[PDB]
Amino acid sequence: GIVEQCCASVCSLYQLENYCN
Amino acid sequence: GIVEQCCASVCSLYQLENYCN
Amino acid sequence: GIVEQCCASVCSLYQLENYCN
Amino acid sequence: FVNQHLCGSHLVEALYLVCGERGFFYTPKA
Amino acid sequence: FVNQHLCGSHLVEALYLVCGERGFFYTPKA
Amino acid sequence: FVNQHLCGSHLVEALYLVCGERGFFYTPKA
Ligand SMILES: [Zn+2]
Repeated sequence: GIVEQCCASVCSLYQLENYCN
Repeated sequence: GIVEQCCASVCSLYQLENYCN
Repeated sequence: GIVEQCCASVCSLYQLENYCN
Repeated sequence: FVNQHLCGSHLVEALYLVCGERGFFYTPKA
Repeated sequence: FVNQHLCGSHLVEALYLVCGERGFFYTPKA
Repeated sequence: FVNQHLCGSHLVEALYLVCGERGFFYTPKA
């Protein structure tokens, strides 16, 4: 998921908006 | 100590219970 | 700057005193 | 908002900021 | 409680949580 | 005060402690 990319590659806060309720 | 392992290898919270007063 | 060294090498708090207003 | 390299605890922390009172799910590949 | 990889500041922070008002000692090999 | 290895968020955090109400500038090589 994001855990994978946010650490191995890079992510954006708008992508982290996906994991919210 | 734990500083060494908790970083170089891995540790458990029950092992961190050892460093408490 | 310090961002570079504080991470790539090492820095001291007295060097971080330089970035204050 | 730029591209962030977020690992470990710093990641669930960024979720706290981005979601707040909405809440979130932390699902790392197990 | 699972196996944690804890380095640097994140370690004394995990001690804060695990010990609390009991207190702790932070002794890294010097 | 000893020699610290400070990266990422841990760095602006050390600035918060060292400067406080004086304020600071965070300028990383872009
Ligand atoms: Zn960290």
